[PDB]
Amino acid sequence: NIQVVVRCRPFNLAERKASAHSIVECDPVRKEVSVRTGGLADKSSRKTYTFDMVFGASTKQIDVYRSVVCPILDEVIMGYNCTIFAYGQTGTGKTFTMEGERSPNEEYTWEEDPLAGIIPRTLHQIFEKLTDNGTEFSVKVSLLEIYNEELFDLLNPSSDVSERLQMFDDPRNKRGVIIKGLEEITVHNKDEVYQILEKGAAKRTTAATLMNAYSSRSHSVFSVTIHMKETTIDGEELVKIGKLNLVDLAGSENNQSLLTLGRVITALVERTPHVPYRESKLTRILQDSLGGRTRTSIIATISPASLNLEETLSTLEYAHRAKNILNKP
Amino acid sequence: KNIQVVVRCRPFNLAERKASAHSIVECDPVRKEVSVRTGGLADKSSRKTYTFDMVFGASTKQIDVYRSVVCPILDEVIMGYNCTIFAYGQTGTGKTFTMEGERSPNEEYTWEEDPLAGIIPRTLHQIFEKLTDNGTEFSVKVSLLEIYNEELFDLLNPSSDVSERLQMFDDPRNKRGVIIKGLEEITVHNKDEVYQILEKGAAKRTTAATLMNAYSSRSHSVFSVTIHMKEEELVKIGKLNLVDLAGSENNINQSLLTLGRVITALVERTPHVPYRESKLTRILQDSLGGRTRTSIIATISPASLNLEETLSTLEYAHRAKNILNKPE
Amino acid sequence: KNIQVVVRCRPFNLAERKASAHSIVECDPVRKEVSVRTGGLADKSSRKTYTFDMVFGASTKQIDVYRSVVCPILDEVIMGYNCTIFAYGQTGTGKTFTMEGERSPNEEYTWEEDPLAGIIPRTLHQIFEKLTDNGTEFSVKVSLLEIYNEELFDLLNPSSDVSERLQMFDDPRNKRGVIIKGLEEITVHNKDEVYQILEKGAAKRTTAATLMNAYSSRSHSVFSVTIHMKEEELVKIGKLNLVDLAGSENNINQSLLTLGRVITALVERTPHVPYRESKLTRILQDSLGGRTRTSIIATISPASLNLEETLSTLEYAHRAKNILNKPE
Ligand SMILES: N[C@@H](CSC(c1ccccc1)(c1ccccc1)c1ccc(Cl)cc1)C(=O)O
Ligand SMILES: N[C@@H](CSC(c1ccccc1)(c1ccccc1)c1ccc(Cl)cc1)C(=O)O
Ligand SMILES: N[C@@H](CSC(c1ccccc1)(c1ccccc1)c1ccc(Cl)cc1)C(=O)O
Ligand SMILES: Nc1ncnc2c1ncn2[C@@H]1O[C@H](COP(=O)(O)OP(=O)(O)O)[C@@H](O)[C@H]1O
Ligand SMILES: Nc1ncnc2c1ncn2[C@@H]1O[C@H](COP(=O)(O)OP(=O)(O)O)[C@@H](O)[C@H]1O
Ligand SMILES: Nc1ncnc2c1ncn2[C@@H]1O[C@H](COP(=O)(O)OP(=O)(O)O)[C@@H](O)[C@H]1O
Ligand SMILES: [Cl-]
Ligand SMILES: [Mg+2]
Ligand SMILES: [Mg+2]
Ligand SMILES: [Mg+2]
Repeated sequence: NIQVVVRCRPFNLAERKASAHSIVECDPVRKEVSVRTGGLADKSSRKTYTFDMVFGASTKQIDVYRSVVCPILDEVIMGYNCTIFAYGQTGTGKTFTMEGERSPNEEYTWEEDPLAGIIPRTLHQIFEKLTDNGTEFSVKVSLLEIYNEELFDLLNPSSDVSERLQMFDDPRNKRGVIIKGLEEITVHNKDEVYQILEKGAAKRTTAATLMNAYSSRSHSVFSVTIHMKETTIDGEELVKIGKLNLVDLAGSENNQSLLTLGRVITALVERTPHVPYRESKLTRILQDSLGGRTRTSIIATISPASLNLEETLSTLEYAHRAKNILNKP
Repeated sequence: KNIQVVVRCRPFNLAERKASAHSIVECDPVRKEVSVRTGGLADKSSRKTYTFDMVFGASTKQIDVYRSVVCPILDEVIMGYNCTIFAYGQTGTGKTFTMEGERSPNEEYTWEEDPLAGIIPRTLHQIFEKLTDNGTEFSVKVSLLEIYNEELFDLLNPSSDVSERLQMFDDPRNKRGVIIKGLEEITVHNKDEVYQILEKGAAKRTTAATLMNAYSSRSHSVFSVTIHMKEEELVKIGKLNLVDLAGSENNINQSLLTLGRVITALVERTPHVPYRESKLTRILQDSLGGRTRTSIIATISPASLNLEETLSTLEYAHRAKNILNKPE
Repeated sequence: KNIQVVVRCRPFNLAERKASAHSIVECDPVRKEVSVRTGGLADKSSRKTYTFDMVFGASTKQIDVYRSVVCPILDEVIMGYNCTIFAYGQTGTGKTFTMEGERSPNEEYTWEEDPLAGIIPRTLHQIFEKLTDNGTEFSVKVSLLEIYNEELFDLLNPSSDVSERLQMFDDPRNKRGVIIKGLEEITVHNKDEVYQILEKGAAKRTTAATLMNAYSSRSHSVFSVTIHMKEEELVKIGKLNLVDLAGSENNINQSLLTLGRVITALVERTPHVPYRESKLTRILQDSLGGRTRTSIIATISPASLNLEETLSTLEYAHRAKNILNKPE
């Protein structure tokens, strides 16, 4: 049982300028995406899909947060391991969703910013919810990228983003791995968040000038780990450990990690006995927070442009295979 | 009746001038011959020479091409046959210049008196000149589609988004023909309607290029003009296709590739000819071994840099002389 | 002999410092070792260490490279051996800088005293300096060709179009040699004639880059100096080839491709070395297993980003030390 949602972005300047026509109709209430498929030859042809949620070009970042993350974030707190992926063609709002943007000329606080995506929102809520819940807790973040199956550490104290991590099988866990060299930062409070996210962005900006099409060919794994203490009446300590992975996948257009994931998601769906985690860096990193027993969701991002027809259809067929709902009448 | 093939060599462009280019191409209009100098610094004497139905050297103007090639063909179209002219050769050699032409800067001339105007505008002008006089009742429909990455686009459509796609089907009426579903055919009521249409055409293409990669040199351009003629009651229907191919130096090359294969099958006389394997060859099926009369303008550059492509375009053009058609 | 192999590491460039690059390369001139840190953030102790005939760190200047590598080689050329020095490495690591160098801006220095002059300019100076002294009668001729996409171009040709191609034939009076048909070999009567000749070759090369895709990173440069010494009463001939290979990371790459297969076969004493399968390996047949005496300058960047390509340059160069030539 994996959750699959779809988010159509609005038109960019390039599209308005080319007088783009839309071919995507999103029905929030019916949980349906509708695609106009016959160009000039057949005006009536439609292909329709159903998801667990459908957000239009209108959907505000917070609506996405509230609908997708909270119920998931709850499970993380109950001490489980969860992943949310953003998926789709380059240019369709994966990075906008997973992490959002800064409104120009410091105009709201980072946490007030209406353009902020899932990552910065999630961090804000983790403290909010746990500072006032009462118990003792710590919060650790990591951020790494995968490019041509090599691993980079965006939060590392090393000034050269190009120093590469390594990955080993975790002996204390048969579903886990150890990322040798991975920096994890203790986030002591709400007020430590931004500077961390800023240093991470600065490194990524550098990564992109060093390697070709770094932005679209790379996977971002942002990871939060929450540690939750409680003592018993006679002094013994019961730890809960929660783990959320926020994953900004490489662009889907037509990459070992990307195809491999697809097959892992299939193997989980139609329940074929061997699921091929080992095959890619990304599915090995992720394995531990996949399999069921832990909530997984997928935000599929599409474009509304006519130009992006095939790409959009392809995204949708991919999402549909991840979870197959029949259409209502 | 054999495809006629002509060769047109353009003059050097500024970039060639600036790089001090040597010509390696000699045209002899009167013997109808092109001779290419193939041996660089190594062998100053070796040449490859070819004979064609006509050869146009560097200093050939737009009007010369019109009078030698297009006039005789438009008269055949006016007598109710079908004809096709296509431009073949390397990027930058003047396929577009020959097929469409250019507007001289500063509006120095009227569109129909512009000496840079190419075959499509001259032809439209002459369909009108020639038929208003002769006195018959007639109409003229035009269409314009581009093939890019095996997808069909409609330059003249009223739709504002160039990317809306056409579809292609077998004609149940004509065993070699196709139906292009959704293709706007514009009725041209007269000469003074011509320009605006072409200009909307141009602007739509300009948008296509900003949307799609290497659109200009990777796409094929199919311009069609249907003439209905009335003259008890006797009607003739003439059709003329003006095609402007992808750059010959070249999914993405499928129509060019299939064109080549279709041509070889026709010249070697292989029993089965793969027209169906590309959108371009399905559209041209009647021009290539069917009953349309066909002419090819093979364009070439005179520069030494372009030697291998020049040879390639000449060999390819020369063998296409061997294809037999058979009008009405 | 064995092919001599030396390594040159360049300093950081502007982009590397902007990016805050760390070094992963430590050169030890005394031990003749190059040591690369391969563990990144994961593993601080892993290294890969290679011993060469000579190693030049980031602070090495053109003159140091010249005294240690070329002076000895030119001494041998003067006693009439054949010699080859070629530069191998990823794009941007300093092949051209080593073989040719650059001119300092604003005419601050005579070409003879330019601290940035590479091997080619300094050899030509030194050749006259040495022989003007001995008073033995001598002549010097030069030539400079480039290979791109398996085509040959002559940068010293009097022909104004750099794209007129050369061709290549077996040498009838040498089993391992070729003759380049059309190659301008220029007699250099005195040091005062050297600079204008380089200037012209450079300008012809500037034009070539504007005419062909990635011409500078995909082409091989072959500069050849021939020295005739009238001495007994005999002619002694010394040949020096200075070769600047295309980027290692790379018909477009046929010559690099065959260069690798030729090297592999020389290391595994394989029956038939495919010298004929590219223009380059045919030009270099003597220098690769033949009677010519060969040095390879492997060029590398110090930056962590370039780890994979640096190692591969080092593996590739290192193995070429096993190969042996038998000089004159
Ligand atoms: N899409 C932007 C990030 S915006 C953003 C950021 C941008 C510039 C300076 C500091 C932070 C950001 C946007 C809104 C609220 C908080 C953070 C951010 C959010 C999450 C993460 Cl992983 C890293 C950075 C980019 O990658 O260029
Ligand atoms: N060949 C140019 C357009 S020139 C041209 C044109 C250009 C700009 C505005 C209006 C017309 C043109 C040039 C000379 C005489 C008539 C038309 C034209 C000719 C044939 C056709 Cl299919 C479309 C346009 C292009 O590829 O964009
Ligand atoms: N990297 C430069 C060459 S530098 C150089 C040169 C540069 C510009 C004008 C004239 C010469 C050069 C540098 C220092 C001393 C003499 C020559 C040079 C050296 C060898 C040869 Cl084949 C040709 C030219 C280029 O090829 O563009
Ligand atoms: N829902 C949305 N609303 C407004 N702008 C969006 C939306 N989704 C994407 N964008 C814009 O489109 C551009 C590309 O989006 P991006 O997040 O880079 O997509 P991807 O990560 O898939 O490349 C960004 O500059 C962003 O502002
Ligand atoms: N016969 C010719 N006379 C003058 N200019 C020409 C001729 N043929 C081509 N040109 C010029 O060369 C350029 C390339 O021609 P073009 O028609 O665009 O080549 P292609 O369409 O085959 O890529 C244009 O700028 C055009 O003006
Ligand atoms: N040893 C060196 N010392 C100083 N600068 C260098 C050195 N080697 C290379 N460079 C610089 O690196 C740049 C690229 O060098 P180049 O010789 O063009 O590389 P390649 O020919 O291997 O592609 C040049 O602009 C040059 O100034
Ligand atoms: Cl021009
Ligand atoms: Mg992105
Ligand atoms: Mg064109
Ligand atoms: Mg170079």
